[PDB]
Amino acid sequence: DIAALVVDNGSGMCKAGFAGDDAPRAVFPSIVGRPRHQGVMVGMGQKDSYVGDEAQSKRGILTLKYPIEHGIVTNWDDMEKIWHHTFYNELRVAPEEHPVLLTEAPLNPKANREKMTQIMFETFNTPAMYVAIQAVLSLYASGRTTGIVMDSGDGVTHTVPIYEGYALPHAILRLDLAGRDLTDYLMKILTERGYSFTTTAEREIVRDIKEKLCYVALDFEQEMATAASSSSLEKSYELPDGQVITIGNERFRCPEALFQPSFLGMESCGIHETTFNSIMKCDVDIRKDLYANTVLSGGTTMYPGIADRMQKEITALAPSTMKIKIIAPPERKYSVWIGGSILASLSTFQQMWISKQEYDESGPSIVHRKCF
Amino acid sequence: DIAALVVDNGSGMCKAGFAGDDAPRAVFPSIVGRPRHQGVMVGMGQKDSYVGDEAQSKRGILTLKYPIEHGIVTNWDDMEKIWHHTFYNELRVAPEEHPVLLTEAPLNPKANREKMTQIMFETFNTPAMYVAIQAVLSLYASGRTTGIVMDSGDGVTHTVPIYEGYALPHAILRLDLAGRDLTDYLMKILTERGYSFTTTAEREIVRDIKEKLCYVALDFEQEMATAASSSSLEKSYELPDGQVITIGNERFRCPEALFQPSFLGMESCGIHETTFNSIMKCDVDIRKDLYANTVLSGGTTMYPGIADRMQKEITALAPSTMKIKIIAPPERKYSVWIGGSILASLSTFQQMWISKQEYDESGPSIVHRKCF
Amino acid sequence: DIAALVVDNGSGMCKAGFAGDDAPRAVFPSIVGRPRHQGVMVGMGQKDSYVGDEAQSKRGILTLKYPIEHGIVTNWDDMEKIWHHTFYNELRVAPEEHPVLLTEAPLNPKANREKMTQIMFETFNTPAMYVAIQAVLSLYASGRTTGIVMDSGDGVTHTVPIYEGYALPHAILRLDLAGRDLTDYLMKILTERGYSFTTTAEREIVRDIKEKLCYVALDFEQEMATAASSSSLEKSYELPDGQVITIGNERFRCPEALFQPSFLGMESCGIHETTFNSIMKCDVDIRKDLYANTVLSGGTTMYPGIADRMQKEITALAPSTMKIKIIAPPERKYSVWIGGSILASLSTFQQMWISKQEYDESGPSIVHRKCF
Amino acid sequence: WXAXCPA
Amino acid sequence: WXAXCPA
Amino acid sequence: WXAXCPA
Amino acid sequence: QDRMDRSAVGHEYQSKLSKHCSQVD
Ligand SMILES: Nc1ncnc2c1ncn2[C@@H]1O[C@H](COP(=O)(O)OP(=O)(O)O)[C@@H](O)[C@H]1O
Ligand SMILES: Nc1ncnc2c1ncn2[C@@H]1O[C@H](COP(=O)(O)OP(=O)(O)O)[C@@H](O)[C@H]1O
Ligand SMILES: Nc1ncnc2c1ncn2[C@@H]1O[C@H](COP(=O)(O)OP(=O)(O)O)[C@@H](O)[C@H]1O
Ligand SMILES: [Mg+2]
Ligand SMILES: [Mg+2]
Ligand SMILES: [Mg+2]
Repeated sequence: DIAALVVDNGSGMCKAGFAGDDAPRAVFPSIVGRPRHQGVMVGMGQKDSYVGDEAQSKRGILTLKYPIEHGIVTNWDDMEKIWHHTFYNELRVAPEEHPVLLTEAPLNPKANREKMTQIMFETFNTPAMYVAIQAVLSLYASGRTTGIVMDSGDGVTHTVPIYEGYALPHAILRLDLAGRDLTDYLMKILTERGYSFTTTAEREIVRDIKEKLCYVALDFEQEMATAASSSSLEKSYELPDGQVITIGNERFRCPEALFQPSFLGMESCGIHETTFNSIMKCDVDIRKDLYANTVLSGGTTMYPGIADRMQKEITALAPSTMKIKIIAPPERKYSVWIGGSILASLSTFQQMWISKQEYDESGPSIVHRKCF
Repeated sequence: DIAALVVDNGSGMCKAGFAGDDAPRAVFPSIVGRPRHQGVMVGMGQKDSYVGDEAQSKRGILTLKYPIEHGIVTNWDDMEKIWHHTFYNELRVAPEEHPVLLTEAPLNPKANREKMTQIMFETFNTPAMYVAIQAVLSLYASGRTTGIVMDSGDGVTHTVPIYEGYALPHAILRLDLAGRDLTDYLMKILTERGYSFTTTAEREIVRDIKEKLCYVALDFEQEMATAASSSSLEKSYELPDGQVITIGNERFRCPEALFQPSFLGMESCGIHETTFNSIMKCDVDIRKDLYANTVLSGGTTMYPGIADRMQKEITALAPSTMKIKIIAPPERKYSVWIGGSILASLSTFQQMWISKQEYDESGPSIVHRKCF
Repeated sequence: DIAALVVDNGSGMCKAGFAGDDAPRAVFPSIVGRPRHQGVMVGMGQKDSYVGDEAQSKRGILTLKYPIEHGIVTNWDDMEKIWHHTFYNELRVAPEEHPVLLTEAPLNPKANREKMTQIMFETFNTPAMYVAIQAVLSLYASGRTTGIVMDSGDGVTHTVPIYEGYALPHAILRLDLAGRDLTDYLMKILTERGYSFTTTAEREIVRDIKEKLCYVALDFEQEMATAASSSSLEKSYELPDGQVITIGNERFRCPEALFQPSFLGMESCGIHETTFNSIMKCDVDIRKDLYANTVLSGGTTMYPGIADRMQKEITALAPSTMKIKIIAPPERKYSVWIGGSILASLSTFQQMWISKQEYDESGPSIVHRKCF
Repeated sequence: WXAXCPA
Repeated sequence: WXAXCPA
Repeated sequence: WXAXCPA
Repeated sequence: QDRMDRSAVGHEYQSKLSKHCSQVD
């Protein structure tokens, strides 16, 4: 009896669990904290680097560094620490007895998959592994075979149209614009009130302000006048030291960067146009099914008002006789992991693993042939 | 107990049924669909090829090809799949229990009916069979015994004169112009409006616009001046995406290509001059009855206004003493199959089936002797 | 004195000059730049307008827009500016004293050339004008009168056969796969190395990389093998800032799409198969001379080793006895314009000019009457 | 374009 | 067809 | 990234 | 929860494949 491990490892949050469950076993931010003071109370649990939750509970005295920026692992020593903490401390299972199903964003460099496989086979010594596109698992979990997945994680936002199970890789779109950019833009617009957050341990406080207070306005040019006329839109927040801030207008100007990336100084089109263009890249026949099966996923789409605004946009963009339905369940914060656990448990999948024998025969260059 | 199987097997669209009925049991386009992308959800309906109706609805991710091109079977490995789908899926009857009546276009290459018979016996193991001319069956179904049949399907057009039930092989006229040549000319002329259909999936949309909006005009120059004078002929059609295209003048420019093949870069004359020369090739004594029983059949002749136009042209070509009657049955889309069924139900025809033991005597070449 | 201007106005790069010269006087990338940032200083230059090399220079703060796309003028408010700039700022001559010979690809929207004539006769007040196909210009630029012009700009590719000066419209073929599509495919495949280009400004960098280091393979699979086995097929480019990047396997993967459009997901045939089909649509008595006088042209057929590849392909497709010769002049990048200037220096083309009063008496539709 | 393809 | 015309 | 964007 | 919207439809829902008149006969 061996059961695969489904380990997401996306930017911002790592979610690991066993294959065949309805929820991830262990979710924790994918950070690594280096202590930036020299403490002399030796023997009290001192370390050289704190991983995951242990970093947050100490973020006051640490420099938090994300090993994955925009879907790309910029530091592999830190990623090995993340994976070791996932294997031996959160799941508490030896990796050499279970296959591992990792996920990746589309249009990433091939070195990312190459090193993922090399690490999973030479360091953790797993018997088998796989690498899946996240927006495909986000459709597996939704119980579908036709639809356009709009996956917006913490660091990257990509759209994948699939029809009857046949993906259209000539219409997969990617946009390096996600929670981490919205959190760095809120850190900027908060200075207009007088609030100055600069430390990497205050980027977390700003990310909390954003994920607790901010919402997406259905009409930006009207909600601006609303928040300008009356104070019936302000909300107060209590920092972890006592001070209180209040934010009335920033609430919907933070996630509005998703629909007007020019706010961040980016030429690219918003997420609604990113989805619409990715629909209109397909064939004339399958566009109607892609319209009415628009799936959402990832944490960045957990904004109150995201589905209403997305529908209002893609309806003013689509032909007047097409019905748009934004499939947005409240369990979309972890749809990719559910899709992974569904895929890893299937019987017809048990031949799609990359076996250790296969890796020993062709090195890390194999992950390009097997993994779609 | 047993009943013969009548399969039209015409180019472009396939019809099939049981001998002795007034309607074909199953009609399905002769399209072989193959996936041109690579599926990413394995186990959710992966099939190497889709045939018939399943190759029409799923055309968004398929490349579709026609086994028969200009009446000649170009891909026998696909004709085998079409025949298998006709036997085992649409009718759900085994071939080893019923005779099979195939139909062929006149002046078709020698190996065509030979390989037809060979495949019928060596693969499906049919008890008896026949290869009848596609045109002569239409006069049978029309309820007459003298006249010239004008059979313009999807791949071949042909005018065949028959008197007293005996065909006149010396006056058979064939024209490679057909309904698929009109589809291709529409795919060209539609660009002048600003529309682009070039994909095999979109050729089906072009065929649907053709058989829904296009119509033969009675005086092409007068209708051209009507369109250039005031826009009152334009019609709106909605693609499966929801765009609202608008074809005006282009309504009759497509069917007119039947009467003037110079629009398609062809040298031969129109269908009216074709019928005129075919009739004037017939014996002088019988011509008096020919001009009275000129019958249209097949799909492509179902154009709005083709009857009046054919009558005007042929009576302006033929002398005024002659009586021109363009008899157009209101169900001429299946007349070939109706006539095939009528012929197959005859006790006299129960001796005209090329039997298996007869096939074993002289090889497939036997088909050249029995069939007229 | 008084002469006739020649303004090619192909996609990507607009060419212009005076009739008689052997090179276009003013050639510039036909774009329009628009500032996406708010100016703050006094002294800065023009706003809402940057055309040609001027826009190319300051592309670091602009969004670029090609008014022509796939051969169809999408935005006339910018094409008018392009014409104004090439008239008053590059050729430096009033446009009310010279005829103008514009070019248009075959099988284009009629309203395109209608609006072209309307703008030429209503804004710049030219005395006369004329619009020709680029292929006819290319063949008239090779001095030949019997050949199949294979032209490939940045937005269109077309094979047009011509025999004894007579153009055969029934065999004119136009594929939409062209230079900008190759640029996009290069932008997409460069991500494998880890080089992300997503801005319309960096698209220029990618295009320069393409036309500087990309070469089409003679044997695709063999080149792929040699590239995967050794590093003797890796070139280095230097970005504007000063960084150096390396491109290996991509070098021939980028142009290979012209022969295998399936790389872009476009389910169609390559350019060599397009040439073969456009030949096989001609009369049987002229196919050999067309096989002998295939001429190339346009800025998308200058890839090293493309003539030999096309010759190998056609010879593989064409019959053995037929001889194949790919006439590839090493000046084809401007050949069409050269043809333009040539067609402007013939006493036989000084009467085919659409006069001003001729436009007044019948309106813009006269372009269809006089021009073919 | 208007129908089919963008332009 | 084999000669003249495609089919 | 290596060229374009940081990562 | 409370992040579901008025125009949001649970993944539990499923539409049917596209059938346009170009797909019948
Ligand atoms: N409820 C929410 N409201 C607004 N933003 C959110 C919410 N949840 C997550 N986010 C944003 O999205 C990111 C979390 O998405 P997540 O699905 O964890 O990414 P990944 O799956 O790549 O780890 C965070 O960076 C945060 O800024
Ligand atoms: N009213 C119509 N207008 C134009 N084309 C038609 C019409 N009806 C049928 N057709 C065309 O004629 C052909 C059908 O003829 P059919 O009798 O089925 O012969 P086949 O079996 O060879 O297709 C198809 O190309 C179809 O689109
Ligand atoms: N030597 C070359 N090799 C490959 N591509 C080239 C070369 N020269 C120009 N190009 C490409 O051709 C495209 C447009 O040039 P061209 O086709 O001449 O414009 P036009 O379509 O107006 O003729 C550009 O994208 C450019 O990169
Ligand atoms: Mg995600
Ligand atoms: Mg027929
Ligand atoms: Mg050009």
